[PDB]
Amino acid sequence: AAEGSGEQD
Amino acid sequence: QPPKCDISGKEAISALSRAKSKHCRQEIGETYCRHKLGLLMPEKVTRFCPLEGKANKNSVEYMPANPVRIAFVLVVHGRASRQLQRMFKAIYHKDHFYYIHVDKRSNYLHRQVLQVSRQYSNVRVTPWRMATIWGGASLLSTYLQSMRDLLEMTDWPWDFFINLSAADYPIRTNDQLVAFLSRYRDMNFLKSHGRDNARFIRKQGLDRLFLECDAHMWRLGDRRIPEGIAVDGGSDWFLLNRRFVEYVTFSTDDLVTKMKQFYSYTLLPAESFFHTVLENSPHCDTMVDNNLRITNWNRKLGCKCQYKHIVDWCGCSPNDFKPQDFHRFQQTARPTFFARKFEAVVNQEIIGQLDYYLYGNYPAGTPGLRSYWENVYDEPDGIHSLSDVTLTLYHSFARLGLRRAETSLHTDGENSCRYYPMGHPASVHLYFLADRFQGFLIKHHATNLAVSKLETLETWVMPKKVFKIFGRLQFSEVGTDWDAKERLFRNFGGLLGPMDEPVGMQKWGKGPNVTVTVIWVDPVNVIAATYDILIESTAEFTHYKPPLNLPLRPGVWTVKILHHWVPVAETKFLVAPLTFSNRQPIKPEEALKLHNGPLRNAYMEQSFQSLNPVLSLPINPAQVEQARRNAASTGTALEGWLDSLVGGMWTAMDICATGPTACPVMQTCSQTAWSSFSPDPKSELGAVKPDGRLR
Ligand code: NA
Repeated sequence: AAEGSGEQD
Repeated sequence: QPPKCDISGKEAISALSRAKSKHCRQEIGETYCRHKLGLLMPEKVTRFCPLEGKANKNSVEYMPANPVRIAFVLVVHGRASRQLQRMFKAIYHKDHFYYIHVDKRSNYLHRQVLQVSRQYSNVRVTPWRMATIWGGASLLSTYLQSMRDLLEMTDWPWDFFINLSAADYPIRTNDQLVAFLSRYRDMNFLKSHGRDNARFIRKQGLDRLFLECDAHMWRLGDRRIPEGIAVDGGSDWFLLNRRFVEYVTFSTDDLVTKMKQFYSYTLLPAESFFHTVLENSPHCDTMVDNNLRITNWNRKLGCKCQYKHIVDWCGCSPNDFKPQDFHRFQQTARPTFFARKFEAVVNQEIIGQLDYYLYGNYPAGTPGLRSYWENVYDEPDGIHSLSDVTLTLYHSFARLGLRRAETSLHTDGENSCRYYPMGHPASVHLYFLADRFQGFLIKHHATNLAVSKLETLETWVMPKKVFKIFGRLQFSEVGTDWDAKERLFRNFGGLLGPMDEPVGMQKWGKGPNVTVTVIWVDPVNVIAATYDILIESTAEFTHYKPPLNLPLRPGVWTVKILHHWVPVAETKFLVAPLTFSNRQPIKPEEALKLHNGPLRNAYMEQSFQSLNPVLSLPINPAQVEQARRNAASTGTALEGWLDSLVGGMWTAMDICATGPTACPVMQTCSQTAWSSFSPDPKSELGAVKPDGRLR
């Protein structure tokens, strides 16, 4: 599973 | 006062426009102008790693001779003290260390944590407390300050640093964890994003300047990625050994210095700061691309840009595990020792399965194993931390309980179960049984009028079932604070006042596409809104918030669902009239303007009077008049109107006494099965056992 909690704008 | 430089950036102007405090306005301008002149952010950084790229250096049934001692840093917030106590019981060992940081805004939880730190010598709490908002830069400040404190505690010789929230749980025993880390005590465990790196920088906003102030992350403009280093990132849940924590804390080399400055103005800094420092430091050859966690990512449900009011950015959150996910805790592909997220108010069954599978069943006869209690108001925090809605209704529940006490005793003489309410509620709990909401538990004081003595009591109130019905519809509900990720209302009881904006939710089963009609009806049969909705062939939940002019007419509202005029199902919800204004008894001029329906005679510009005869919903001119008379009432008249509505939608299931009582049919709370005073051994923390464990 991918990591990172940020989505743009 | 004016700024030190001309401010023309669209983003910065937007932040200055939205910032409330003078202090925050100046800090925005100062940061912007410092960055304008180019002496806020570093542009080049030295790399100390001899490797041209990355490392990724890739059984636990043995007994180590020199077992590692772990420092657990728990960063917690919220109300779930009992679930936190349960997890703390599962990970506790007398040879480890536990340093607990409680969000500045979670005072109830902090009081409970202080009782733990006093019982055990290897448990301490941080004296400093920050408001750690999602994505806020204060989270890295929290971790870095805790590392400095932990390194100075001479009496705590720890070898690893592990961070955990109140939503984590171990998926392997402490013995296996110690055996694994003892074998790899020179490694650092960090998980990277595992996708394209350029896109990772853009989605995270690393090329954007953020500033934390007034519990908000303001976006101020663009910035360059520093040159000469490799930027990486991923999960902000890791395990770091003492050697590397020492380097981050005390090193003054070019890399650590310029990264601490860079990441002071960074969104989600803990998700890339430690990755980036390790990769470009002398310790780069120690990284393992695995954080020993399972994170229940479900981005089709968890990426809804749900923090737009806290940060100037969008974000995602992991989901909560359900019982069907238990098999995922048994994989042997890679080593894993913790998982997130778990939430007892969402699903406790999976927590029970995991805990009994690791440490065995509790003995037969143990009470409370399928129950959950969560405190949602504690007296030391003050009635001003409640709203006028919750305060109004918690008072009503207490009176509903006292009325049950009086009517439960049958005698012709004096009634020794007659009470008079005193003061405000002492505490309120949510009560769940086998993952099914049971209602509220209200602790309150009252005078027993027969003996003229004060007593303390707890009342259990439960909401009456209202959803009435081969279609696809499974359930319908009205509430507020809809959680799109977990598909539930976080306002569990459905407590609503005249100024609330209700939301209609529907739950569907598999089946072909259909279209349905929704009807909102106010307490005097006035139709408030009507709309159709396509129920996709794959849809599982639908919801919508109609735009209704306020105030809402108080009373029992009705929501109806039809299919081409064929009735399907219906539900009801209570808009309660308020007895308090600013925590003070409401005055006639206030009750009048609040309880007499919306300003404009109707709720929307469009009218639906043509549908009253079709739906057999006539408007009795007597109710309208009585509703007008009810709108001007105060004091007793208003208290009788409210308690009438509450009694029609809520049931006082039982009431107990916490101490001595004169009512001969009242149970002692500690002897019941539902009271928050009844035994709950699964979350109780006792003496340390000979094996060093609590569980
Ligand atoms: Na202590």
